[PDB]
Amino acid sequence: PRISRHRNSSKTYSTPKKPFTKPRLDAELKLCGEYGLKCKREIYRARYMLAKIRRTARNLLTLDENDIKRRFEGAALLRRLHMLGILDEEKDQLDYVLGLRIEDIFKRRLQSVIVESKLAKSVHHARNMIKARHISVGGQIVNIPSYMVRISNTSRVAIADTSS
Amino acid sequence: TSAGKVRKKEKKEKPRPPRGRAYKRLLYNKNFVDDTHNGRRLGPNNLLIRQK
Amino acid sequence: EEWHPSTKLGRLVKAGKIESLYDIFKYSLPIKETEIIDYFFPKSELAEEVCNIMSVQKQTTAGQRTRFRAHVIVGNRDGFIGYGAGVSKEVANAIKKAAKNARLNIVPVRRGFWGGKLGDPHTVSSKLSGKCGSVRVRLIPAPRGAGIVASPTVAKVLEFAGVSDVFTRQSGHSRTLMNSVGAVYNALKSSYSILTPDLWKKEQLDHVQ
Amino acid sequence: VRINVLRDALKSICNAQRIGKKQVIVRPSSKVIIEFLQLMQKNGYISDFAVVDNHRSNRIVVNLIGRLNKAGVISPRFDIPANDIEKWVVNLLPSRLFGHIILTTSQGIMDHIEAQHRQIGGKVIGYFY
Amino acid sequence: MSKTSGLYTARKLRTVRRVNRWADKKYRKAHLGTWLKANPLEGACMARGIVTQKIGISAKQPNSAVRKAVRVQLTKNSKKITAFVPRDGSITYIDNNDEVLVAGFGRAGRAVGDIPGCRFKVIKVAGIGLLALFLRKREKRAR
RNA sequence: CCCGCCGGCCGCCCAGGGAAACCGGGAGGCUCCGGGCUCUGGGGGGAGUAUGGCCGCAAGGCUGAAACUUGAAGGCAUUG
RNA sequence: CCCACAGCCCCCGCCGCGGAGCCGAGGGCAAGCUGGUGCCAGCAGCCGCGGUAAUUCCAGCUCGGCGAGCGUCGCGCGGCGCUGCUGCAGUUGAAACGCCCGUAGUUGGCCCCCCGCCGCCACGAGGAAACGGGAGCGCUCCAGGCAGGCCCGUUGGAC
Ligand SMILES: [Mg+2]
Ligand SMILES: [Mg+2]
Ligand SMILES: [Mg+2]
Ligand SMILES: [Mg+2]
Ligand SMILES: [Mg+2]
Repeated sequence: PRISRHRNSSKTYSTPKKPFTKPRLDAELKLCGEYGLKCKREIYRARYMLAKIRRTARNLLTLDENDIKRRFEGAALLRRLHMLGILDEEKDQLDYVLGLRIEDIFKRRLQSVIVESKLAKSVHHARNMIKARHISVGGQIVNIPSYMVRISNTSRVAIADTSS
Repeated sequence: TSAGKVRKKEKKEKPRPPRGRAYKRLLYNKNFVDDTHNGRRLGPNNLLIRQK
Repeated sequence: EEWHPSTKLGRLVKAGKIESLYDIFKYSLPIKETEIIDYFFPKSELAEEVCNIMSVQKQTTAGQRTRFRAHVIVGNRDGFIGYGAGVSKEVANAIKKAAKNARLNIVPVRRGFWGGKLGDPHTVSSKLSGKCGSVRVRLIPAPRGAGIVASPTVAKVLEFAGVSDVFTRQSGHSRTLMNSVGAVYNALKSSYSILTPDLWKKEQLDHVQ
Repeated sequence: VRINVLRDALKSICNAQRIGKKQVIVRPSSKVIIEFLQLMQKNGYISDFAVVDNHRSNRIVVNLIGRLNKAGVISPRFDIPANDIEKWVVNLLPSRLFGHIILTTSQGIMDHIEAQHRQIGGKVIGYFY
Repeated sequence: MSKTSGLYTARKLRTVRRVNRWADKKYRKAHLGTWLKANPLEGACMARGIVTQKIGISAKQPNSAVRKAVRVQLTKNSKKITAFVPRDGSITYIDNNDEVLVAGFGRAGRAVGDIPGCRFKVIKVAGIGLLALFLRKREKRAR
């Protein structure tokens, strides 16, 4: 057969079981306005990733502290979270993870990091600027609004040298 | 006895709204900033009367 | 005009002799005056919500006599919850009666941890069950961040009680709202009457209150 | 006919404690009953007890002090794997913090905490909290 | 207790469930085979047939109306069914001896609404969706 | 005569249980839901019918469907 | 630049087509104003609407949901503790054989300190990957792939 048959693929998001729920609609619209999200698939993606992290943390927490698997997996998970900036550096216990929330994921988006740096007037302005390729990360132009910046690259985000 | 006995006004020309993320901006402003007494509803007679 | 106490407990409340509601609850003293609680909540921290409004008819010689029945819950989102009902010929007066009854009866709610102890309790102390009519409810502690897994009606009660993480199960004819709310109320009420090994400590009775 | 002596003993104990009694008498004695009661005593639920010899069907006397809220048996002895204990704990116990689940192992009768400590499994006998 | 609970009793429990799960109407209707042999569509989403008579059916007692339907004969079975064209004034688009595509109603094989003994819907005629003809998206000038 | 024990037949009833009527020598000790064994049921009709099999002098008994149809049928209690 | 030849992606120069539909607005279930018709025409998964205001039909205005996708039909899982091992019911709602004996079958009080055997628990060997889980790596992100950096565990692909 064609080698293209062995290529993998998967979905990335989940839809709520009860759609018409007033508080949920209000909160989702509030978040969309605050962070200027395009559609409601982004929130579903964030919820999916958060659920994955929470499930991993639960499974690890069920075990004993001195379980080799627990140590290995918790160390990897904490390192990833710290490198990504989602979890604060000073927290190094698996319990703290279960308290995380999607807003922490959102705060690490490129729009957010360039807005808190005073490099853009607004999230909408940030998106428009990102599309036109006036921005760079570590000397490389990034035009994806949902691109997530690691902590080590936070000070390396600047305006594109070649942009007008 | 004739089917279709039950089956004329022209369409009013108005500027198209801003589609995409912009639609989310005005909806946010419609019911979180811009004013919508007697509590509030969505397009009851009284609210529509004032704008007319 | 001014709140004139009609009970010894009411007069004591009028004076500043007793300072906390937990003191009254510790001696299982019935409450008969709506002012005895609002004095301890001067800023109207207590919320309010009308769960259901239903109409009941009585057959008579000439037509039917209609009436309204209302259900109301109140809480400050800090280990306090109450439930009441009221019936009257008019909707507004029935709502007032239900609010008064809900305010009158109130119970503290015990909260605990799922595994790791981190400051403020976030879920129920342990498993709790309630029963009213055909309806049964189970409340199971949940981890932090799990939200409230429950139907819209029960979730409002759990919010007003000041809970954040909990798994629920319902059995019976749950479409009867009053019996569901009563079952959850009874389950919450039972919380401070369940003995645990932490409370095995033997303390001598005191001559206060 | 009589089959599960432990079930009858536990039902009698709970019945007596319900109406705030002080002593109970359970008719047939057995090694498993004795170990169950010893564990209960070490955890602080039932204080002291005595075994009365009569050559046949030895009787037992136990002294109560409240505290106990529920006790039971699982009749068919299921074989819990060492890593399958959390599900049973969640299903059976009110909370993951103070209940006890009894298992019989090649190392003897112990609690689920002790079996988790030694990372071994076995068969289930009962529970109390 | 009422149910057997011994450690060596798996066979009896399996047999009990095997026998007793045939008492559910849904399970029987699905796993028995009579419905499949009796359903004119043989477990298909929709079928293609020829209309042969255009008729009107009265409604039930609490309602009062004459619903417009046609008689169809399925190509792959040669049996007869009654299919109902709901949209207003859409009977005039259907002509006698015309090729049609007929699907089901919401419920699997029960009657829907006040229409007595009707279980099928017309969706396409002469290759054009009826919903599209009703909205004037297309025209049937080929017929 | 009265004070007990075993066994049996009954009445009222605190807890508890239940949709309730009521049970309480359990219909209790159960969503805080695991003593052992056996049988039966899964919306209402069609229908204990048709077709086969076994038994029986017969009358009939045991076993026992489907197509099709239908949105309620039922229980305990309240006011008229 | 790439490519067997050509596209495509990507990079460099000169001009520079900015386009949203599908469903719905009585309840379940988030979302209301005139004109027609008059139990007719039609809507309606269920409850129901329509016999002169039709908040439900047909139109206009307005509004809501998802969104480059939306809706309809059939099947499977879930919903369903309505197949119940966990975990249903059996006085009156559907349902304890008229009663006894009884074989297969299922279930069987207490007691021995250590030996043998069966089940049981734990560990281990042996035996394909792909899939799934999972360690590390900025295909610009991502769905993915096993890459890759210079001053690399013997660079890595562990389990
Ligand atoms: Mg049970
Ligand atoms: Mg039936
Ligand atoms: Mg049932
Ligand atoms: Mg009857
Ligand atoms: Mg019956």
